Amino acid sequence: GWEIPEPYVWDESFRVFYEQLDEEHKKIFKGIFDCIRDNSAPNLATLVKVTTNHFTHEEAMMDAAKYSEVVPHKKMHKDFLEKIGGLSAPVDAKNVDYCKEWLVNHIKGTDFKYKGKL
Ligand SMILES: [Cl-]
Ligand SMILES: [Cl-]
Repeated sequence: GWEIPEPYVWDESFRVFYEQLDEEHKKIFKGIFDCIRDNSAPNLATLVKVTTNHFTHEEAMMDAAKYSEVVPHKKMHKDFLEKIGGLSAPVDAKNVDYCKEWLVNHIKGTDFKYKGKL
């Protein structure tokens, strides 16, 4: 899989060139970064909030564009929200690692497929 940033921050290799989606990706990196350093019930819920908002938006753009790989992508999103929606603070190290991995892998292995398509 792709390199997990340490510190856990977005960098330009994750860019999709759709400004609001890129800004959304930057806030999910920051949401996980904050849960790592302050593994609190508010930060977990903020993470769930910013990830649900991003997924609704990215799906709206894929549907508007009639992007034909939207259906497996939506399933990826649904499963992730179900997993982080089911967590409670403090999130254990396995699940923090899962989240760090999932974001990196999701943007470069799946969100990258819509580059120039939305
Ligand atoms: Cl890379
Ligand atoms: Cl095209």
